[PDB]
Amino acid sequence: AITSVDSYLLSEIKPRLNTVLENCYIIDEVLKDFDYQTRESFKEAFCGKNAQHEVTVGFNFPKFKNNYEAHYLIQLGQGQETKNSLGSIQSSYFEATGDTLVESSTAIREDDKLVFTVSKPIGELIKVEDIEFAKYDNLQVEGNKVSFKYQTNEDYENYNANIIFTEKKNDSKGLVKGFTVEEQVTVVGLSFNVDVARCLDAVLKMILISMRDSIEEQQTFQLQNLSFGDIAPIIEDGDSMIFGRPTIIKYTSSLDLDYTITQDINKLTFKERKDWK
Amino acid sequence: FINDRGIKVLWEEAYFCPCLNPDTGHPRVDCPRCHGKGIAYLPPKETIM
Ligand SMILES: [Zn+2]
Repeated sequence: AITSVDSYLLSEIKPRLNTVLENCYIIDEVLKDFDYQTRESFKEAFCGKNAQHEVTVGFNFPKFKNNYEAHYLIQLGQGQETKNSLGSIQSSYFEATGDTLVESSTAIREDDKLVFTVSKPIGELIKVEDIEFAKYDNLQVEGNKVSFKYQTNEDYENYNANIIFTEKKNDSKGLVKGFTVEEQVTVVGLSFNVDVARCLDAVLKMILISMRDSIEEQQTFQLQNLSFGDIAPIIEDGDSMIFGRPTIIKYTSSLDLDYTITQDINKLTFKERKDWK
Repeated sequence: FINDRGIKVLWEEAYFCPCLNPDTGHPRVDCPRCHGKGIAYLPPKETIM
């Protein structure tokens, strides 16, 4: 697909940041190496459900004033294409496949089959969690349902699973044409308190490590690489300075389009014609 | 003195438009209340400046 690393990072960082900040012992583990008073002050101010201060995330160049006490500024950077395929053919498909998804589901009995229902039509099934079927189990997929023979499996009549699968758009042939790009995004934790900037740096590094395992950047946005700048005053001529430490996140990812092929051939036919010269 | 020396103007007051994207923080370019500027304006007021 076409991709937007900045919007991915914003969408991914915001919930993760919230879920760490609402959970005190996580911060208590992340900041174990800092000075005791720095740790306790940060945990008192920003952390837990009762926290009176709050962190914020957003892109650069807003028209309004931000929460300069603690704010992650996201800032789309450079990139370059790095590796190309022969013919620019990144892949080919017989059935137009969408995004990868993971969904929780439960088995149910139906007509002496077990079935799992999924919210969308299954274009491909990658894994039913914790199950490997035998041929006897007569595994079949149909529409948005996975179906599974009941006879030997009655104990599992309410078994709970996670389905990893991917959508289908439509039944069509084509070529995925495109290339790989290596692209940079900068993130900086602004604070007018230097110890807050240092803690926001630690929290961001933890978040990015945790992010490396996510499906989003396992399937796309691969090879996350981190670089770190000096701590410096971002703005120097207010009633106080504003500090931050930049980090650069670099990703390798595919830019591509679905070139559908309308041509289809369904029968050869043969004829002999005679040359009398 | 000001009423003698100033020209008549229409003054209208700025405020941020509530169409700003809750994630990206940027204005919606199709917003009718503000034509892609992030700033909406209250009804005009006659003044001299
Ligand atoms: Zn507007």
